[PDB]
Amino acid sequence: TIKWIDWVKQIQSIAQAGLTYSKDVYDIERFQQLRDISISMMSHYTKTDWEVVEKLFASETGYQTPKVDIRAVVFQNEKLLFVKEKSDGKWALPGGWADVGYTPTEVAAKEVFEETGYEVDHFKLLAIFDKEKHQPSPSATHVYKIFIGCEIIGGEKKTSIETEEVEFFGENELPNLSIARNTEDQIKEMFAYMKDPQKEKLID
Amino acid sequence: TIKWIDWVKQIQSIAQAGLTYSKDVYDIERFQQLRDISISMMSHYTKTDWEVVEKLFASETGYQTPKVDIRAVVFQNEKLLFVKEKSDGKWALPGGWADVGYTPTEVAAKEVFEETGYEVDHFKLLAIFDKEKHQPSPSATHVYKIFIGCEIIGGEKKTSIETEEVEFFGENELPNLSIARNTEDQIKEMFAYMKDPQKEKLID
Ligand SMILES: [Gd+3]
Ligand SMILES: [Gd+3]
Ligand SMILES: [Gd+3]
Repeated sequence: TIKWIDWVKQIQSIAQAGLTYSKDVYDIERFQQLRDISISMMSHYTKTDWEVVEKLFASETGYQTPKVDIRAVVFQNEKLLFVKEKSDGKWALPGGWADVGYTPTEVAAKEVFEETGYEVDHFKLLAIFDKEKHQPSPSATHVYKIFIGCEIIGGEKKTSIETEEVEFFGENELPNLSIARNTEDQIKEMFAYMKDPQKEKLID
Repeated sequence: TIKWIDWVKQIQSIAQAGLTYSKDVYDIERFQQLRDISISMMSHYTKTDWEVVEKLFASETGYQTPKVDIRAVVFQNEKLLFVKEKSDGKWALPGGWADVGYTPTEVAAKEVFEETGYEVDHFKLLAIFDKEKHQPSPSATHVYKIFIGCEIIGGEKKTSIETEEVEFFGENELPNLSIARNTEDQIKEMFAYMKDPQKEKLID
């Protein structure tokens, strides 16, 4: 069983919350002890160095919420824009982690420019999917995925020698998907939005 | 040797002291959470250890994104559901930070219930606002604010311990708004979603 992952995540989150909001020196202290126990459990049951765990799992200030992933949904002539990335050799919509300081649409703009060379605007909110519901894997965190539609208003598509790396793909010729970044049904949903742009915008 | 046993004992031992001693309702709610979980972990078989999940942190870098706030938009008879927390005697839609382990709609449901006693369903994605763009509050915290409409289907009007008053207000009679949790303009746009259910979703 790996139910423990969720329990430990909950414990740390509540300890993190306590440390942010408690104003009582003795309870703040209790929360801190509680945070350290959670690091120790995590460190032991993943076989990961304590300080590494503290960094990656318990170094955040303020209340703990899921993290934000942005995916940009760009159509040219009925085909959807994908990028293949280093690790997988598998294809994903342009996007990534949402940066502090940047609005959801700004992250979408930056990631499209960076990953594809295209310049985008006229943004549409299309869906928010829960990562843990749609592409589950044992994970220390929890991820919300915002899909934002964009129109190409400029720039130009990246070029790549000997490797295909940025293409548009049609509904019946989808490439090998990076499931962690987008599931098949998530992609399908964007085509359903394509064929009927006024439909229910999905939220998990 | 099975190390999870004594870690869970400490968690309960500490959370037990926490809820015996603390006179802060928020801290109390946190320690009761921690007591529940430890109990839920205790009830498992005490001779079995947890599956080790190595490389749980192999993929992750500790990357930080903006936090997530969820606001529920609930209309009864053309009036919008507001909640008054004590601190400042000010009014906000049911909502709050999203928690690890919950989908966005699960958050909205959970906070409506806790704060008001109502059961909601029939979720509809309305808007994602960037917090820094609408209600700059001197803290450093970057927050994405998801507005999710939904409908009462059951429950009971129940005033909790964190909440002084639960009331619905029409567009021309808005209470003194907690600007931090919701601006007057965001409230206005929510009313425009009611008038026109095909209004374009706002996204910063
Ligand atoms: Gd990327
Ligand atoms: Gd509460
Ligand atoms: Gd609240």
